Amino acid sequence: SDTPYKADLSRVHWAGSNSDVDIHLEIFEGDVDSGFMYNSFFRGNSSYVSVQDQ
Amino acid sequence: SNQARIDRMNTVTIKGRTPGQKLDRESVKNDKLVITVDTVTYASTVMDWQDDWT
Repeated sequence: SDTPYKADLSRVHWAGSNSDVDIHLEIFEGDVDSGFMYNSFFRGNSSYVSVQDQ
Repeated sequence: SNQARIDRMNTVTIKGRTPGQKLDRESVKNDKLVITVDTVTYASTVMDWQDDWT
């Protein structure tokens, strides 16, 4: 239930006297969560009149 | 600069003399004229985008 080399392992990003402290780096790839999107259904078809600048 | 200068001067006088008398001598006088600019004149007008769009 146990293998040799167990007390002599080298652990790269584990620090401390006995290599217990984690020092690893976080990996980020852009994804962000802010809130659900919404699509309007009245805007698609209706009566429209343009008054801009008159 | 903000100043300009001009010079001014006086004239002489005629006198009379007879034998044995000394000749009098008269000193001309000087001054100056200076003009300065201090005040700005302007006209300004402002409008709002909400009123511009209509």
